[PDB]
Amino acid sequence: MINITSSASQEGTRLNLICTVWHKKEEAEGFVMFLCKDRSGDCSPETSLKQLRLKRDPGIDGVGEISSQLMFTISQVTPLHSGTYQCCARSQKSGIRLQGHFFSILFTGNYTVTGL
Repeated sequence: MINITSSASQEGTRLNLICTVWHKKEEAEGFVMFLCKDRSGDCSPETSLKQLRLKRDPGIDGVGEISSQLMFTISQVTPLHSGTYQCCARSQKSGIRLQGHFFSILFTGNYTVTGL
């Protein structure tokens, strides 16, 4: 794990929040990715909106040669989704964390995404 990048895509009423861990090709294993909303210092898999440990066989979505992806999908954005989000990842064995930058969704009955 070197670093985590954050992105977003949308179509119709649906918004996808995307976290991407970049890593060496031989260091694809042994970390969990997760996305947290409005935590103050306790972002973990247990406090996350979504977590994922990816198995690296062919035919599985999110599996890259030097990257791994987590996608959290909001089918319809409501006021519940307004707030500040962060992508994180954690390796079990070595203890290391990586954090992404903070970004925000603001419900306005439309929405803006900022900080990406």
